[PDB]
Amino acid sequence: EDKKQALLEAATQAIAQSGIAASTAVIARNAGVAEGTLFRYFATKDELINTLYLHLKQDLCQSMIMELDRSITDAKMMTRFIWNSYISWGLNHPARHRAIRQLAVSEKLTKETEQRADDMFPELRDLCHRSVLMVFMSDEYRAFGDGLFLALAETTMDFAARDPARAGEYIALGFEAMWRALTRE
Amino acid sequence: VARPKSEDKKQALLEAATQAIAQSGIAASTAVIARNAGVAEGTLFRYFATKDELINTLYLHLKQDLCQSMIMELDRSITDAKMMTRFIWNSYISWGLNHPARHRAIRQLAVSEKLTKETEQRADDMFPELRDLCHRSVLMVFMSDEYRAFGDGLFLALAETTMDFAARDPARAGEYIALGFEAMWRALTRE
Repeated sequence: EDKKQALLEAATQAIAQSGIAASTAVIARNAGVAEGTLFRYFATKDELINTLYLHLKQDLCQSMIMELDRSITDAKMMTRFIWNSYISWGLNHPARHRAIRQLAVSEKLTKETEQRADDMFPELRDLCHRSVLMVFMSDEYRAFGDGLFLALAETTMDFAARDPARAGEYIALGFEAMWRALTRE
Repeated sequence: VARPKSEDKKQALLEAATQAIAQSGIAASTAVIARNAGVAEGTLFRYFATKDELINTLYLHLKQDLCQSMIMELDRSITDAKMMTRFIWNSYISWGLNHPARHRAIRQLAVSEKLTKETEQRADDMFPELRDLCHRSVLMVFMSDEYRAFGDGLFLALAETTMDFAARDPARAGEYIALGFEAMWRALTRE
């Protein structure tokens, strides 16, 4: 919390605006702390990237879990709920979505981080191993798979945010498109 | 009359508009654009009475550039709709990699609520083979007038991600392009 949280938040805004390349100087100033302070909460830049990824994924997951209907079991309806909740989170927090999009496809995420991320929402993780095309689960292309998901979700968000009355239609269409692209027949 | 001090600056306006729209988005200022092109905001408007007119002209300018590039490489001997579409994808990707700013500007323009039906038609008519392919292979919903822009949007989002990864990890470029194509094919076409 407080000072570490201020840094996380400053990092979110800087990464969302300037991409994964954002400098700790900007981050630190924006947080209201000297850069030497930043480097005692987060040893390296990569550690910040990993910590911030986990922090954003936790915040995303928090929103999904509160309204998750654990009755439903078929892969298509569950993926649907995750998608709708992702869309809602991103429309609520455009910067957090933009940061997480840069972070997710970053080759800087460690194996431990991904592991940790997947088990914040165990059922969601179970769904991916069973539903997502194997390719988009391979340690080689999982990032690409994530990137395509996030790209289709961002377009959906963009159309829904500018036309709230038809948001429901955009969101449904985006989902069917996403489902066809990334899951198995 | 004396000799005009300089040539028509339309091309220079179109170029500066491409770069500003690609950098700041469709919300780019005409004032910034005119200054980048080396002209008063007033002479911008002598060429484009409105920002709306600029959006439409630039989109057609950019689509014409893209289409020219694809038409040359085209192989009309291919009848298979999926192999045909894979050509368009590879061509589009290759153009976007070679002109990242143009792909980014086109992507902002394509989804603009400001593009007109008429602009859409002229752009489609630039490449009849591609237009006719879309009419028969793109899912009906994404060819409708209500969701046409949304269909372009998703296609561009998958094309952008593909270029992103191919540009950052140029050694696996071929695989990213192929996988992104199969993703796009599944998302937007019939079966």
